[PDB]
Amino acid sequence: GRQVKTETYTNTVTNVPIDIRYNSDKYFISGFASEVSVVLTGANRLSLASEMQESTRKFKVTADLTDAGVGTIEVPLSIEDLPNGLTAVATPQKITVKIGKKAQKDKVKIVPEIDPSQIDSRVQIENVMVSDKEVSITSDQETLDRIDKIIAVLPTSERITGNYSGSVPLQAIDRNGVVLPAVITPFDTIMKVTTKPV
Amino acid sequence: GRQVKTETYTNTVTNVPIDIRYNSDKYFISGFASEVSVVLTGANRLSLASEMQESTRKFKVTADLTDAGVGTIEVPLSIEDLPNGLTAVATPQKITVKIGKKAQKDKVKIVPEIDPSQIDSRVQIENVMVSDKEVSITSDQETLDRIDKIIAVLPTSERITGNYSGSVPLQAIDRNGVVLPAVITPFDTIMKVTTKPV
Repeated sequence: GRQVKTETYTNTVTNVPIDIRYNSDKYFISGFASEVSVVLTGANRLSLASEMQESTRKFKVTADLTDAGVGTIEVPLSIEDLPNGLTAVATPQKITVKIGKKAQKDKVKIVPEIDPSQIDSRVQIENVMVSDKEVSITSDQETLDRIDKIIAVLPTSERITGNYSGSVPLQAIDRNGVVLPAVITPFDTIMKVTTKPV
Repeated sequence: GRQVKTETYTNTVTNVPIDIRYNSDKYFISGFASEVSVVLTGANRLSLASEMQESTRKFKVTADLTDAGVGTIEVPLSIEDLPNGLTAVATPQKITVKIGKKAQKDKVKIVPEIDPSQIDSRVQIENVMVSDKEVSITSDQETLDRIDKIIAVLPTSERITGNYSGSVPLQAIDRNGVVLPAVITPFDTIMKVTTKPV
């Protein structure tokens, strides 16, 4: 007759990527978290389980930027192809996007970076070679102007115990050393470290 | 008998989101482009067309961070559930991820930001109110320490022509005014602008 309490099940699906629609050849976007969490609710545990599993997942979280122009804006996320009998709420419901005009610039100032913790105590570095001498950077004009140096930083997991040769990622930083939102081509380079034993 | 030139078709699928697997409750990740492009190649134009269309797309680009620990690392992307008779190459093939320990901090220093271009010439701002007085920030400990102020920036598309009331996104910036990779809760706030006509 009145309002009765009923039994339903819930699950928060983590690592849900957003399918953002925009002209990636005219605009460059940044300033949002790549993945979200989706709170699913339903009485059917089986559909809830299959929708939680990436393999048998049918729902998708989308965002449309076609209407918007340049500048920073917040857009609402949409849940598409969600099976019937289920309720879905994205965490967060809206994302903040910085839409800027896609601009590119080439840089030759490629600096290798190695943390003294990665260098062994009984090893002394002689020379550091970087295979790529020129790189292309894609970003908005605002952050592109703020690029000071391109760095070929050694992965945190790697250690210099002697002569090293391996692929190191390339990052675009400003005068203060802040990693700027930019796409570098090539995305990595081969770093060769020559060492002398103390 | 020898090497003969054969006719095949190609299409670069843009706005392809990456399905990154990682413990989002223990680690915080940043420093990569949310979406990639996938170069598809095949003789069957029909399968190529349906795989280009988001609605009937079966392939997915994935990345696994479970093996890796803290620190910056580059991981290879994988193309899963790609239909037979097709070749797929992600652009870029590898992404650079900064894996840090998930840390949170609450801030009360919420500053509203309005660009003088958004303010009308015949209008003068009297008072600016922000509905939220306390916000929670989620990020790595490194960038969390670098947070100076939380800003309630007015969207670029919006204009102050009189008394305004609307949702404005919240951003975490450092002493130099750089938007830092962090998740703010609430993600936005209601900004109320009181105005006097010159």
